[PDB]
This record gives sequence, C-alpha cells and structure tokens, in this order.
Amino acid sequence: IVMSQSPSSVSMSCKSSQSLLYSSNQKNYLAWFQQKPGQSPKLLIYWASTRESGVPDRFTGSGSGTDFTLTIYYCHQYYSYYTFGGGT
Amino acid sequence: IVMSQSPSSVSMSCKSSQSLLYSSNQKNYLAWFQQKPGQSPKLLIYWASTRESGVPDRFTGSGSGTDFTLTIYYCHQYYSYYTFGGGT
Amino acid sequence: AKLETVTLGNIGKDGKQTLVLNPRGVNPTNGVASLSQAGAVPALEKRVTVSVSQPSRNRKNYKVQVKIQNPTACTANGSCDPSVTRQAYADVTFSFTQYSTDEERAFVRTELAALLASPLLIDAIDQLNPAY
Amino acid sequence: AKLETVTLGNIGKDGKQTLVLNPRGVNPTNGVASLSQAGAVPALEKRVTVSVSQPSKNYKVQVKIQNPTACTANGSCDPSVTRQAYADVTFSFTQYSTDEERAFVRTELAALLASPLLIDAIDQLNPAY
Amino acid sequence: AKLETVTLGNIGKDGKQTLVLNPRGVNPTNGVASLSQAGAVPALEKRVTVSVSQPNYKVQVKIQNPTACTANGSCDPSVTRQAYADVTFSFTQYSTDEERAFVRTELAALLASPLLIDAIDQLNPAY
Amino acid sequence: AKLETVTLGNIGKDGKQTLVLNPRGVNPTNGVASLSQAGAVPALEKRVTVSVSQPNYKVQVKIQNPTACTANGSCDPSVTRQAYADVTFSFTQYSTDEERAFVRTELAALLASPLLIDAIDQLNPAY
Amino acid sequence: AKLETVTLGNIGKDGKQTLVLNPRGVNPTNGVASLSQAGAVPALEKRVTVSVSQPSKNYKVQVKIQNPTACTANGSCDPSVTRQAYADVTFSFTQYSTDEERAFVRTELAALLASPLLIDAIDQLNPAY
Amino acid sequence: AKLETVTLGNIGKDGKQTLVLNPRGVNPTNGVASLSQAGAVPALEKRVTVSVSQPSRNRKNYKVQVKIQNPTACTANGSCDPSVTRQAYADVTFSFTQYSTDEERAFVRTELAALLASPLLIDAIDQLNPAY
Amino acid sequence: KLSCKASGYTFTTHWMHWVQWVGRIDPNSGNTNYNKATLTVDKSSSTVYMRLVYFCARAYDYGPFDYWGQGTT
Amino acid sequence: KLSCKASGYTFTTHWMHWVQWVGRIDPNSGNTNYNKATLTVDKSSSTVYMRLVYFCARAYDYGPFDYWGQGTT
Repeated sequence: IVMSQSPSSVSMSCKSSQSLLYSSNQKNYLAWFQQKPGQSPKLLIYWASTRESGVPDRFTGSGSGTDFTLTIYYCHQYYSYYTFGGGT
Repeated sequence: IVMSQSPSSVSMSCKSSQSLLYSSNQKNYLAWFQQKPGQSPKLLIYWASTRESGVPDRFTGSGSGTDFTLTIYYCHQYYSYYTFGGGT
Repeated sequence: AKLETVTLGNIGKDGKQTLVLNPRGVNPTNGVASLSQAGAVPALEKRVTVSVSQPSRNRKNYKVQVKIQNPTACTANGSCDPSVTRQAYADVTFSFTQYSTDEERAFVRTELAALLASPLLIDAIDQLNPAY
Repeated sequence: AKLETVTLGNIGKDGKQTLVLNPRGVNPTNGVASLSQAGAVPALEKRVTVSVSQPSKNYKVQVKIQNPTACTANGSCDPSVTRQAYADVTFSFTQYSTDEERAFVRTELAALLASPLLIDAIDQLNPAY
Repeated sequence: AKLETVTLGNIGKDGKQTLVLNPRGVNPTNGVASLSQAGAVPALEKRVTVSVSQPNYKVQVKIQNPTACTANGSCDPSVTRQAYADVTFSFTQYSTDEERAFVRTELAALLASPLLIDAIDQLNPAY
Repeated sequence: AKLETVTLGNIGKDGKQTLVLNPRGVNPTNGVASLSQAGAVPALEKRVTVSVSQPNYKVQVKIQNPTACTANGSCDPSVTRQAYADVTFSFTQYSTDEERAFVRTELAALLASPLLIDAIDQLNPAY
Repeated sequence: AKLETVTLGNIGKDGKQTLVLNPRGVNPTNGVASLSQAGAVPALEKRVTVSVSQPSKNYKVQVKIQNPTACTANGSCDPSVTRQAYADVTFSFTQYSTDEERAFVRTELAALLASPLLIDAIDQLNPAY
Repeated sequence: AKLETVTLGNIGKDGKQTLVLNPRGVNPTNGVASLSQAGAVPALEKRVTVSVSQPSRNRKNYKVQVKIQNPTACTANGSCDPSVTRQAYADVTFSFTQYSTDEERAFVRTELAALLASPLLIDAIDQLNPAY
Repeated sequence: KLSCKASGYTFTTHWMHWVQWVGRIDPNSGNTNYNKATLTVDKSSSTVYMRLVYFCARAYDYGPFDYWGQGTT
Repeated sequence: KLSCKASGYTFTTHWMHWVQWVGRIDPNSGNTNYNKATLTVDKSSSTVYMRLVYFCARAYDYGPFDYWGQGTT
C-alpha cells in the first residue's frame, strides 16, 4: 500500500491507502519519526498514541484507521510493508 | 544411459534409453526444465506429471516409461545418472 | 462469536510486541475453544482456551473460564532438538448469576482488564513483590 | 509495591466509568492484601484482593474481585444484596522464570480481555463456535 | 451442521419482527445443542435446543419464551410465565432423505395454515 | 375453527409437490380432530390430528406418513414403515394472543432454516 | 480443518470409481468426527470416522472406515447386511514431533498402500514369502 | 508376493522424497514379513512389517496388519554416538470375512489410500487440528 | 559489504531492518524479506552483513523501529 | 575454487549438485560422486566448495533439482 501526507508547509496529517487496524484490540500500526539532517531518525510515537518515553510531551498524536495526525517528520507503518511517507 | 529428444523445431518429446519406472508405485523419474538464456534453469514438472507450484497451468506433461512428452526446454532424469538432454 | 485469528498488539514488558493466535477448533467433548500460535513441535506452542458453562442441575451458575499457557524452549547440552524447560500459566474464572445484566458482566471484565495494568499488579507480577 | 488508592479509568461497556479503590490493610493470617470501594457501606462495597506466594514449588499469584448488586430495599432502609459477580485470576510461575515472561503473560491476559472473542463470550455469554 | 448465529425473520403475529439466536455450546452428557437470544438478562431470555439422537432416529426440538414482569416489592424481574413447544420427529433406519424432508416441510406448512393459526393463536379447538 | 379441506402447497424436498387433506370427524371421547389424504387405501394414507385441550392450555399436533411396499408373497400392500412428528404447545391461562402467535411463527421459521433442514433431512446432529 | 464433502477419486481395483462422503457431525461424548456416503440409507451406508487425542502421553490419531455389503433381500423390500469390511489406522506421535516427521509417516503409509506387496497381500490375501 | 526391495517415490511433506526398503525375511514364529532401510546401528532404522492371519478356531476372520516405525537420532551433549529420541508409529488393521470378494478388499484399500491424501487428513495429521 | 553490530540486548530476537525500506532478516533461522542486495548474519559477533546513506534498525516481528544505526555513505 | 552458499533450509540434507552434470556431495559424512575437480563442505558457514558457466543446485537423494544457484563464468 501507499502512504501519503501533507506537503512541506501546527498539525500534520498522514493518510494511508487501506485500513491500518490489524489487531483484535483497537490499536493502529503507525509510527512517527523525525531526524536532524545529520542524524538518524528518532521514533516519536508508536501505536499512534503511546508517546515513547524520552520525548517531550508536546508531541501528541491521534487518529483512527487511514486518518492520522500529529500536533506540534515521517509517518511510517510497521506491520506489513514498512514503507515511509515523504514530507517535512 | 542416454537421453534424447526432438530437434530445435506444440508438443515436445523426450525418450530415454531404458525404462524409468524405478519405484514400486507407478512413478517416473523425469523432470522438465527451461531457462532464459541469461538465467538459471527452472524446474517445470517433476515425477513427469506433478506440475510444481509456481508455474502456469499450460505446461501439462505426461508419459509412461521411455516415452515422455510436454505440451505447450531440457528433459532430465534425477535418479541414477542425472544426465540432461540437448534440445530447444 | 466465531473463532478467527486473534492479533494482540501492545503486549509484553515494553509494550512493543504482537502475538498472532490461530484457531484450532472447538472441542465437542467439553466445549473448550482453543487458540494456538503458528509453529511446529506441538509441545512448544502458546495456547489460549475459552469456555462457557451453562447452569446444570448441580452448578446453577454461569461460568466463563480462560486459560493461557506459554512454554519456553532450550537446547540442552548433548541434545539436538529443543525441549521444554518452564511453563507459565494463567487461569481466569468468572461467575455470573442467571439474573446478571450485561452491564455488570462488562463492568467486571473491564475492571479486571484495567487492574492488570495498575502499578500494584505490575509490581506484584513482574517483580513478585507482595503488596505491603 | 505499596497499598495506595487505585483509580481505574474507562471501565464499563460504554467505556466511560471510574472506580476508586481504597486500601484495607493486609490480612496477617494469609497475607492477602485488600482493596475496597471509596464511599460504600462495608456491606455493599466492591472488593479486590491480591496475594503472592512462595515455594515451600512454584510462585502463585492470585487476584480476586467481587461485585455485589445492592437493590434498594422495598420496606427497610438498609439495601440488601441480591447477586454476586465473582472473577478470579491465578498466575503460576517457576522459580527460574525471568521478568519478561511474567510481564508477557500479564499483558497477554490484559489484551485478551479486550478482544472481540472475550467481550462477546463474557458480556453476552455466547460460547465461541 | 455446526452451530452458527441464526437470524429468523418475518416471524410474529403480524410478520414484522425478527429474532436472532446465538449458539451456546453442546451439552456433552446428552448432546443437546443450544441456541439463545442475545439481549436480555440470562434468566429472561428466549432459548432453543435441538438434539439429534442415534440408535430409530429421534430429532427433538424445544423452544421456550419467558415473559417477565417487575414485581412491586423487588427491583429484579422474575419469570411470570413461559410458553413451551416440543417438536419430536421419529424415523426408521431405512428411511430415505425424501421421506424425512416431506414430514418437516409438511409440518412447517401446517403451522402457516388457517387450521393451526386459529387453534394456537385464538385457541379454538378444531371440530 | 371448523374442519374443512386443507391444501398445503410448495411442500416437499424440492418444493413442487402439494398435499390435500380431507376432514374425518372429531373423536367424541377425547376431542381429537382428524384430517387425512384422499387417494390411497385407508391403511396406507397420510393423516393429521390436531386436538386443542382445556384446563394450562395444550395444543398437540400429530402427523404420520406411512410408506408401503408390495410383498412378493401377497397381493396386498403392507405398512413397511412410517415417520412421525409430534408437536405439543403449552400455554398459561394468562398468556395473550401475541405471545402464542410468536411461538407458532418462530417454530414455523426454524423448520425452514439451515439449522433444521440439515438436522432432519441429512440427520446431522448440531454441534 | 473443516467437515466438508470429501470426493475420493480413482477408487477400486479398476482405478475408476468415485465415493462422495458427506459430514455427519462430531460426537460430543468422544470427539469422533464422522463422514458417510452420499445417497445411502442410514443402515446401508459407508462410514468414515476420524479423531485426534491430546496427552493427559502421546498424541493419538485414529481413522476408521467401515463398508457393509447390502444384498438385495429375496422376500422383503429392505435389503439387509451380510458382511462387514473394516479397516483401522492408528498414528502415534510424541509431543516434540515436528510436522515433517508426521507428514512423512502419512505419505509413507499412503505410498505403501499402493505397492505391489500390499495390493497382493490385501486383494488376494497372499502373505509375503 | 515375494519380498523384494520396495522403492517408494513422491512421499514426504513436499512430495519430493524417496524411501528404499530392503527385505529382512519372514519371521516363521509369527509370520511377519519385515522390511528395513539400509543402515547401521539397528536401533536407527525405518521398519515396515506386514502380516496376514488365517481364520483359526478363535478368530474366524481374516486379518491383515501393517506397521511402520520411524526413529529419530540426536547426538546429545557429552555423548559420542547418536541415540534415539522420538518414535513415530502407524498401525493399520484390515478385517475381511471369508466370503469377501476381491472387489470389496480392493475398494477398502484404495479408499484408505485416497483418504490419507484428502485435505482433512493432512490437516488432522500434519497439524493435529481436530476435525471441527 | 556493509556491517551492523548490535550490542545491549539478546541478538536472537529483534529482526534487523535496513533503510536508505530495503530488507530485513531474523537472526534465528535466517528468514529474509527483500523489497542485487543480500544479507547474512553472524552469530558469534552479533553482526548483520549487507552485501551489494544506509541505516540499520532493529524491531520486533510486528513492532516499531526502536533504535537506528548510523549511516555509511 | 568455486563457492556455493545455501541459506533458507537445514544444510545437513539436500545433496548439492553442480552442472556446467559434474558431481554431487552430501553435507553428512561427505559422500561424493564424480562424473580434476574435487568438492569439500563447510559445516559452520553452510558453503560448498568446488576445486578445479557453473551452476549449483540442491536436491534430495533421489529427488529433482529444486533450486539452482547463479553461475560464475
């Protein structure tokens, strides 16, 4: 499947092709990344809501299947295809 | 033993020297191969009838001992001598 | 409901883990639906079993039972195939009167599911420290 | 850890219910630590009990919860108890078990209690077919 | 077959309401499959049981619909009354499929005839 | 009501054949109304009996279809075997018309569902 | 897997015979799943039963088939049964067995049942000398 | 027939396998013909045994019995020669009345040989999932 | 021939991933999944080899990419 | 010195074959069958060495050649 998101121009939004709820629970399979242009990408949010420890509380992500957003940067699925999304 | 088949000129036919039924069942020991001139040979049919998974259904092979054919390419025995047969 | 593959996400100590359970059919002798993980060597498989018991002449009380079992494998010295060393069990039993509404049963289920994530339970199960 | 107030959130079928549990000490005869509802009469309260054991074979962890349904008494001023809703959990671990295995078992059970299979076989009592 | 959710439709006195049954497991002791509704309290709930026997072959179906009031004294609702139906077929070991299908389809057509909707609904004995 | 000729249609395994019943008088001793086919010898003939009781109210319906061979020795045909069905409803004296119509229409809809056409025709026990 | 219709092909000595088996449910007292002939009276039908077991030592798999010979009755209209032809298969595997070993055993048995030795010691009952 | 080497082709899970069985002679004490695979260490050999029993005064019924046994070897830790860890058995028993024709026996044999290849049996034997 | 050495956890778990997504391997049974470039594993040194900026990351079977290795250019 | 590395299955089975038929080896007991060119086996790396287009294939004792390796020229 293909993953698309908003252009380089706060609240970002990433949208996948088909649904992303693969679990019997209500858990999505999206991850958010950021990188300084001279460093490796850093995991920000996994399960689309968990806010991995070690990140400031300002990064709050939310969203159901096919409609995800990040409030105040790559969007990546990690279940089947492991494809990223080009964006600022 | 020696294995021969039809010239480079559909239904091909490969013929061995002696019989090829070596099993107590009614199973032959012939295999069919094909290769693109820049790739490794690919197994098409084994036991002369099984049509290995991953090949189109158009390749239907049949034949009893010493008389084998392939309908719409090397013929190879894989029991004792592992010798091939020159042909198109 | 119908037995289907059950995919559980956000599990494990760190919360970054998945467990896919494939159905194995309902046993007609005792009415126990079984779920198992996809593997060979049937002695090295995760197992989950759920069952519901109607009130008979002796019980007269609904009972829901859930059992999970996780074996661990270790290739011992001088041995070729892996064996089973330790077993980890967990047994859950619910009891509901015939006049129990849906709200009570849902409340009990969600209360248990939320208790199993409080710091008291994670400390008493992960580290085995008694509640003191 | 320590017996503090446990404020469970998002309880119930609708997903918006809270339960506040206060400590009630530890029984010195069997070591069971108790938790009870916040503002309920001691005869109409929701109870939770946990206790761990030690070998003398395997470590046994047991959690018991109990929920009575207090109907408003027709004549009397003291509402009685009509029904009880029980739920029991029993973990069992070998003395050589690591922390990851036990945490995996606990989180697996917590995730199972939210799958459609269990929410259908517990809320509506329909066995899996 | 295998127990699955069963959704009867068009049933009722007027033919509008529908009823959905949910399987509830075969009883191992006597092999009595069970089906029950989904909604109400487990003690106030319509249920259906079918049990094919083995040797003469016996097929027995039971249905009961309990109706509950709310007693003034108590908050809990109690079973005021319930209505039963007990259908039991009996076949010989030499009977064919066409003979057994005739009985079931004939019985299922009598219950939709004016003879039996005036002898069960209005309770008029046939004379 | 009053006994009249009853013409069930669409019955059968395939749903094409039809069956016509003819009234044969209420038995005075127990008030069991009777209906029977028209064609065959009186001893080789499908018959239906319905008897509404009075006090709990009981409605009981019986149907039997006898199948006959021609024995080699004799010219007369004998009853080789027959298949029975015994439907019995039971209602309370306080039951309304809408409760009794629900049971009859629910039972008449179970017999046309895959649960019971695979447990009577092919005799597969439900599990 | 699932109890569906099993259409066996190329049965018989001549190699051109078909048998169609319909499911007949699972016995809830011992878990044996049954299969029976398509259009046969329940007293003159070919039966097949399979069932697997679980340790409580080894996993036991058992397959039983049964074939009656229904002679046309001389006087009566109901053909009776004269003879029965039984065949029983019993697999036994350790709980540590892989899938390849069990598949190898099954395919080895299926290939043996077609060798000249067995087709001569089963069709004509000549012991191997 | 006569005991000869039996070569079985198209066996195994994938269908690409052969098994050559050499004769080992007929036991005169109980009339059991034995076939074995060519190897050393007689405890690590595949075995196949067939036997037919005539109707005696007690049985009065023909019986054909086929047994196959496959042991597996594993070189354990701190050991030099391989041992046997697991055993895999399969027991087949036929029963035929004295008046059973050839057609019935051939039908039974071929029916069993075709059942052992249906998806139901491959799922119930390879994966041990009960037929549900 | 690009190498990635993992230290700080048991190497047998945690499928190793490569991103410019390229591929993945499992240090148990050596299962591979590709998107010209092959991968091998070394048990003793706990190193992942990439035969031909390339990043090296590890994750569970269905989990997120936790830690990312540095590039090689 | 031509090498052939097998990955994706247990190396102990599956006699390894070489075709321009040339020869075969068994990764258990090192049995060889030749048609000037010798073969050796390496247990640790699961590699077959061919001492002197050459193809590398694997098959059972009496089965067909399933997978063919690439040539070396």
